[PDB]
Amino acid sequence: MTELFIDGAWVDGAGPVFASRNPGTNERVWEGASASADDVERAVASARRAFAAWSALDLDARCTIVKRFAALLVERKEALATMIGRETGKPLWEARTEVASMAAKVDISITAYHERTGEKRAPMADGVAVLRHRPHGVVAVFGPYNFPGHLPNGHIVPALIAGNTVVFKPSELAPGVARATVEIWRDAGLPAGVLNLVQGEKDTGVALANHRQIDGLFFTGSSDTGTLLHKQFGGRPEIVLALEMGGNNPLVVAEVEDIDAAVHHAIQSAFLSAGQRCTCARRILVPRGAFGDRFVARLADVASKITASVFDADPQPFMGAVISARAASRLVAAQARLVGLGASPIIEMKQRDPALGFVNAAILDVTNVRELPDEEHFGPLAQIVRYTDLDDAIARANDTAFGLSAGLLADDEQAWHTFRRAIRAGIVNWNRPTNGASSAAPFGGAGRSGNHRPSAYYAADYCAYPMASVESAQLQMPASLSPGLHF
Amino acid sequence: TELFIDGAWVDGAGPVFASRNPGTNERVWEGASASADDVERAVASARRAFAAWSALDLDARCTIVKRFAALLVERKEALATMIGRETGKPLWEARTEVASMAAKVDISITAYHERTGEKRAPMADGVAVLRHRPHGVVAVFGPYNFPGHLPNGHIVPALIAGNTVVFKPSELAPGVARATVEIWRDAGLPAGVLNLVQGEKDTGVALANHRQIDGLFFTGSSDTGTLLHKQFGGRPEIVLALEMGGNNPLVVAEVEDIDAAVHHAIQSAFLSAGQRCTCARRILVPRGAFGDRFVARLADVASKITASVFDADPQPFMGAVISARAASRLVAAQARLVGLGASPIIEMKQRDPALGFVNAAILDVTNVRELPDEEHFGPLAQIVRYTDLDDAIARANDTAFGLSAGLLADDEQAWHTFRRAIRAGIVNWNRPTNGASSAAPFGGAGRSGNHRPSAYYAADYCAYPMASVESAQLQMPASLSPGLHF
Ligand SMILES: [Ca+2]
Ligand SMILES: [Ca+2]
Ligand SMILES: [Cl-]
Ligand SMILES: [Cl-]
Repeated sequence: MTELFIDGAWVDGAGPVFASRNPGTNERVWEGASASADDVERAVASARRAFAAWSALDLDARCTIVKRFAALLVERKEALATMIGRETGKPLWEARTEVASMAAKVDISITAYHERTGEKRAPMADGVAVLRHRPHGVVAVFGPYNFPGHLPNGHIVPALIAGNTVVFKPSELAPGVARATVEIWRDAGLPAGVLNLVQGEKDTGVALANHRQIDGLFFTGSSDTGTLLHKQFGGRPEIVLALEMGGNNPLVVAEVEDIDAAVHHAIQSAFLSAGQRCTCARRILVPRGAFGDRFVARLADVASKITASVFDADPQPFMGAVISARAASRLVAAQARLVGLGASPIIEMKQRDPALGFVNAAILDVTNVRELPDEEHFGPLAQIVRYTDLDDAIARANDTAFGLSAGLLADDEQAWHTFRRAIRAGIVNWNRPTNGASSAAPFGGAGRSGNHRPSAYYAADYCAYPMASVESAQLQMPASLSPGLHF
Repeated sequence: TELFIDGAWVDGAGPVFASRNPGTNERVWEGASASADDVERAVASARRAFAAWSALDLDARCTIVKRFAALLVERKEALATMIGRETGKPLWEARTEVASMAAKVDISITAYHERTGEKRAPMADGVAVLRHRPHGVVAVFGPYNFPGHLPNGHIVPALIAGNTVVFKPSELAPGVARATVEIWRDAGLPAGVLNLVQGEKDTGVALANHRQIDGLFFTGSSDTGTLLHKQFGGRPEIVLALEMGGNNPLVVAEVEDIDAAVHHAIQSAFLSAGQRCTCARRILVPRGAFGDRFVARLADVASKITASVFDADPQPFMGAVISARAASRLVAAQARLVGLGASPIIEMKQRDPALGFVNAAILDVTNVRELPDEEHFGPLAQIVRYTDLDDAIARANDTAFGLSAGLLADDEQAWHTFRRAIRAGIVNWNRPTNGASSAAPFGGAGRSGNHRPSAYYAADYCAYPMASVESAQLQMPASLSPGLHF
């Protein structure tokens, strides 16, 4: 079928055909022609044409549309959740929560727009000071596979509210989800050209990123890809880049009474979404000694009972297959590399079937690795690091160029204050999973995890620029003139 | 001893340089610059001081910056005098630059609380907490046009947030920077929190290439800022704030009060001898009788503008430009444009080849087929004659820059059309283009910035948000996610 959405219509792409496969069954989910360079040109040209009339609308007219989109997401939740499940492996129970996050994004983004990029007037001596915020123009949005609905929506909704038009390039691993999402935008009444969908693989991505008529590029993906993008835009400060990248996130465990609650939060942190959330814990730092040993044993016990199954299994699994058979193979390979370097498995990762994305929830003790690779997380291979005192835990925690999330499990509030003041990261929790977050707070990694353009609540900030005016309805001479002015 | 490192004045190891009053050519400041090793020591000192400074109570940091503001007001005449001597700026105007430096403080405190404050709110599983953290050591590169106010616009908010600073001033305004740093010292800034590396190109390169700075906050030309941007490509982890120049249009439309329009045009084009970042480079004036009368009145008044030494009695409207070389460069730019078919209305001359004095000049560029899109640096105002408001708007927007713009027009409808279409960060109606509220964001679009607006929004690049969910009581949830077995 027609798979590109350009200028208000589904059109056929000119580029090579590709497919997505359900990592749990290997059944094809989506298959279609990609967007060639010319298709991308048409998509951008369409966004550019539509921008004048979209940005010229009243704010409330744009808001009415995004709110309609939210209401349709709720109505069509099960179907969209099912597509996310089928295509990416994410369990149906979790997929539903992603859709709920997509809908909830709208009202939060309207509130953020008014808070961060609103409109204000104040008297001043020679007029009225007026602050407005204006959209940049055409923005490219690059989507990921881990939250193929929620994370692109976190760029798209604030971008649209502000009055930008959009060219959306979804991950090649979640084109079906993107199609289903664009369908709902269309039914919500979004005008022709305001959102354009270019499905594709690396060539489609490269063509969009290299286009000279885009005003911004909002990216969610790996630090390696994000960094290359950043390099590619060096010397073009006029393009706004928002790069939301990955991490090497630490979870520090210290003395707690409720050891099972700590284990629970560590399990959520390491293995929710099969370890594929940007904020998942890659390193779990646990003290040497008797308490630390009890924690590891209890963590291994519960983790060994983690069920990994097809997305619509009954009973529902905690996690699904990772995004692909290829990713599962890379994780196993990553474990073998670390074992090469002296790591010792607690729960060894195995890929159940080379054709599928199933790998078990795994725990690798990396304490004896001399120079621990500082590498981005992409699956449920938890690294245990044994430490001495809290100061040692903190130094280890911070031993990374990344800085997305971090957490502390501890009853001692004083350990929290020490930890939180020393740790360098954008999302930092106490006695919660590292993947816990307020939907109404900013979300931005430090170091290589970002480019100081936090998203979520602060997405507004990169979706519009301030335009400050002094307005004087009456033109008037000043009563007294600067020296040297003779009228 | 002209470098300020770890709370003391120390000798630089780099080559000696000097600043000169562009009005008389008399030397104003002279001293040894900071070598690569000197810059290393300054950064190390800022790094040493960071932990105790960031850990200090916000109220204690604010006390010190408010004392700085109070001392600026106390010592206004001396600091204004140094700005005037060194850069040519008339004393009357230099006084106002010091006033803006002082006003920056209370506004930056308010901005910190509003944009980078602290919030707490209930959540199902604990308390959502929003804090903001400083980056660490930040390099600040100063310009010559506002050699006190524009660096202060980075330094004040950076310090409030808890960053430490290494300040590299324009080599054309080292004395102003020394005088400012002496006031910071008297304000009680702790040792190492602010460090001063005076110098020329090599000093600036060593600081910008330092791998242990966390941010670089720059005010200067688009050419230099863009080269810095390129230098950081591939290093997204470093916060760059680039406040660059413009090719700012002022559109004139039908007004009854032609003299007021001319006044605002004069202020826009010639205040600070055209060297404000927000000064009008192009004045767009309609064809026809009204526009002809405006141009005639503009030329009549502009012809009587006086440029003189900073301390002249009577005071001049404007001074020399920053250097004899910059003066020479403006007259050459005029000749280039005349070669492309421009015609002088008031021709620019350089008074004396050893001095920075040029007159307030007006050049008709309407006949230039391909008008160069270049960043402004002096009092050479370009007249462009247009047809209707849509044509003025198209021409106004015909630039890769986007710092300021203005409309002079009685009709509110013309304003509505104008402001909805113009692409710029500072856009005024019936005011000079260098009109600004001190309490508003200040950031240019296109090549005029990198979407890190300063002034009120400087707070945003001086601290990063850290968002937390805190549950002081650790607990299992109500019901477990599926597939969890305890
Ligand atoms: Ca680091
Ligand atoms: Ca432009
Ligand atoms: Cl803190
Ligand atoms: Cl507007």
